[PDB]
Parts: sequence; C-alpha cells; structure tokens
Amino acid sequence: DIISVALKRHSTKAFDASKKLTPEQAEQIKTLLQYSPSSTNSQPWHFIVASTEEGKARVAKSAAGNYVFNERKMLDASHVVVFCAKTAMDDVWLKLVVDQEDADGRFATPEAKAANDKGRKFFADMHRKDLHDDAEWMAKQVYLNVGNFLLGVAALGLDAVPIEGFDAAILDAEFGLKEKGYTSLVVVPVGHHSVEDFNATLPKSRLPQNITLTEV
Amino acid sequence: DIISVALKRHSTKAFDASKKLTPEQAEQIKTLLQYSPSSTNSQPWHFIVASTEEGKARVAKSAAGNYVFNERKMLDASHVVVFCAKTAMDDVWLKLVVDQEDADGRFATPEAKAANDKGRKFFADMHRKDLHDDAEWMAKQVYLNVGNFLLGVAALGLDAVPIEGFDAAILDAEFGLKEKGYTSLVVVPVGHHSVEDFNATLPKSRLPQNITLTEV
Ligand SMILES: Cc1cc2nc3c(=O)[nH]c(=O)nc-3n(C[C@H](O)[C@H](O)[C@H](O)COP(=O)(O)O)c2cc1C
Ligand SMILES: Cc1cc2nc3c(=O)[nH]c(=O)nc-3n(C[C@H](O)[C@H](O)[C@H](O)COP(=O)(O)O)c2cc1C
Repeated sequence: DIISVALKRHSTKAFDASKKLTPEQAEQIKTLLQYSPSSTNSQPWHFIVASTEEGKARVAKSAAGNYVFNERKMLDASHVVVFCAKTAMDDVWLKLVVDQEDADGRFATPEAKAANDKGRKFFADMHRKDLHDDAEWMAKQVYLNVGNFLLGVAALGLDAVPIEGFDAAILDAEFGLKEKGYTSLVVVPVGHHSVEDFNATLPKSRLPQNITLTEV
Repeated sequence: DIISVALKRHSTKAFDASKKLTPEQAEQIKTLLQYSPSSTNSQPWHFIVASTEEGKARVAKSAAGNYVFNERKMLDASHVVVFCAKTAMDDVWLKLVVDQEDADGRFATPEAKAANDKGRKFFADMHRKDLHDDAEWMAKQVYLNVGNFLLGVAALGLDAVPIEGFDAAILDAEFGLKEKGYTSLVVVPVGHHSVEDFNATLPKSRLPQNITLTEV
C-alpha cells in the first residue's frame, strides 16, 4: 500500500557505506527519473548518477562550507542523484521532444504533430518572452521529478534524503554544467540507513489538515 | 510494483463524472498532500479540495478564456486539488511547524528544539533576507508535493492530470487567496478516465537516457 510507504519513509541522516543498490534497483531508479511527468512533456532536466567512490567524492565537494553535515550522506550512500534543470529553453530541445513523441507513435498525422509543437512553443514562449521566468518554470518541473522520485525509491524499499544544503556553484563548476546549459538544484543520496540515522526512529511530523487543507 | 505504476500512469484528458472517489480514497489523497516532504519540513502550502459541483465550478472559472481545453477536466473529475504556495515565509508559521514537531515528540530536550528552530530560521532567512527568492523557494516545495501526489494517486488506482493551464489571478481572486497569504500554482483533477480520454491508449514518450542522464 502506497499510503504506508508515504507514512513510513523518512529523510535518512546517515547511510551504511557497505550496502549497495542491487544492479536491478540501479536500473529502476533511472526509470523513475526518466518517466516523471513535466509541463508539456518538456523534460527540462539532466541527471548525474554517481555510484563510484570517485564520482560521489566529486559531488560531495559541493557540501563545503556550512554544508558539512550533508557531506557524509553523499559519500556513504550507494547512489547519489544530482537533479539539474536547463538554464534556458531553446528550440533545439523543443524539436527533440516533439520528434521523440513522434518516434514513440503519439501522432496519427503530420498535422497533429505540427499542432503539438505550435502548442508547446506557444506555451514555452509565454515563459521566455512575456514573463521571463523560464528558468524558474523549468526548475519547478525538476522539483516535481524529485517528489516523484522520493516516493518511488521509498516504494522500492530504499532509503533516501533530498538535499538543498549544498553549493550549486561548486557542483556546477565541477561538472561543467553552465557550459552545457544546466544548473544543479537538488542532490538525492539513495541507499540504506545506518545505525547513526537518528531520524529513522523519530515519529513523523506534519501540520494538521485543519490548517493546510480546505474542502469546498 | 512502483515501476509499473510509473510506466503506466498518464495525464488523463477526460474524466467520467459519474465515478467518485470512495470515502476512503478521499481520505487517502489528503494524507498524500499532508505527508509530502519539504525543505526544513516548512510545509509552505495550502490545498483546496473541491468535490462538490459548486466547488469544482468555482475552480473551473480559472480555465475560461484561453484555457478551455482544461475546463472540462476540472468539472468532470471527482475531486479537484488546488496546490497553493505561501507568498511569504513568516515567523508565525515557523513557530507553528517547530511546535508541531515538539507535540509529535521529535525533541528529547528544550535544547534540541531551540537548535531545530535556529537551523530552520537560518535557512529560511537565507531565502527571504539574502537572495529574496522565498516565493520561488516555497513554490518549488509545492511542485515537489505535486510530484509525490501524482505517483501516489496512480498507485491508489486513480486517474489524474496536473494542470498549469489556468489563470492563477482568477483562481486566487475566487478563493481570496492573496489576502490569506497564498497563491495557486497547480490544479490536479482526480478520478477515473472516460472513454473520451484519448491519452489512455497512446504510448508514453520520454527522451532517451543517453541525453538526459550521465553516470559517474
Ligand atoms: C527540497 C528539500 C531539501 C532538503 N534539504 C535537506 C538537507 O540539506 N539536509 C537534510 O538533512 N535534510 C534535507 N531535507 C529533508 C527535509 O528536512 C525533510 O523532508 C522534512 O524534515 C520532513 O522529513 P521526512 O522527509 O522524514 O518526512 C530536505 C527536504 C527537501 C524536500
Ligand atoms: C506541471 C505540469 C503542468 C501540466 N499542465 C497541463 C495542462 O495544463 N493541461 C494538460 O492537459 N496537461 C498538462 N500537463 C500534463 C503533461 O503534458 C504530461 O505530464 C506530459 O506530456 C507527460 O505525459 P504523462 O503525464 O501522461 O506522463 C502538465 C504536466 C505537469 C507536470
């Protein structure tokens, strides 16, 4: 039951470095990242999946500064996912997306494909041209991917923690992201908690629905 | 299996108005909204859940004008969730959150509670004082809730569609949201698809991992 998964998952504070994802789970987490929904199927994202000691150490340099409490989590987890957003929405990317929708068989006609593209360009143009907020818009889609991911990995039986406490400038510099048209937003270590994970045995806490929720 | 759910879920384009959530499912979707993670457990959100004909019609007013293709989804679904973000992060809210964490039993000591609050205020202040991006930050947390929600409701056996194609100004005006300190971001109708849902039988399309995903 998915509600059980939602009530029992927790942000892991310490990982067991000896406990790896199975090779199958390593495929499955990639499936989760790929198949997340996004506004217009824009998919304005890149993922770095660090599973080696060298890879994880490159990521963990971003947990300099006031972010040392997060450094261990990045080193000790099995797999570490960096969620990145595109920095700008370009026409090359929009063509890639609609051509993929076509290859996958989503259009009965050429007309239907043209209309999909006109629809997507119109909607994207609203963000880059009029509102000038396309970076924020694309970032939101990435956070949506994260949310999907966290419940997904919980449902697979894996521990994880979302991390905003890192220096994106360091991480971007380390993987040359700016030059490739991306910026890091969230880091998610995935694995199995250790005995040092104090949050594993703490009760979960949320505001009551009588504050956060209205029915009409 | 959650990977099946991820591969088979789809944005519903048409709902069957005669098919309601069971009383139990109506509680479960609320549990999903409530128990989503958020940066610092800040929970900077409000949900409107419209299940009556009057309520759903009020929401659907936001889809008149240029967004008519989305209007019928909001009218015909069983339950329609409006995801709202806070417009500003205030100290009253931060106190509410940490006091709830305390009531739920997450602190062994007064010291531990003080440290949690200092930690959260420090991190929040970084967004409101420096950066001046706390609206964007809070909105991202809400999108993360959406991502969690969409996989959740799919895993419960329910159909849904995320909607950004609505007029937030109209929706905010209709529920007096600005005055209460919120803004609408995403509308999610939940229910069961009708035979008019052309997207139910279309193959899913994603960009290949050799573009979106790097391993290290
Ligand atoms: C976007 C985001 C950023 C977070 N950043 C961190 C972080 O840097 N360090 C950390 O220990 N936890 C981090 N958390 C975990 C949250 O504090 C956590 O989800 C919240 O306290 C509720 O805990 P739960 O995940 O156990 O339900 C983050 C959560 C989210 C959603
Ligand atoms: C944030 C967001 C906004 C969306 N807005 C709309 C919308 O206004 N109308 C609509 O029909 N679908 C909307 N969609 C659905 C997307 O087109 C869809 O997720 C994408 O094509 C992938 O297909 P799938 O959701 O069936 O996996 C939205 C999706 C998301 C995540």
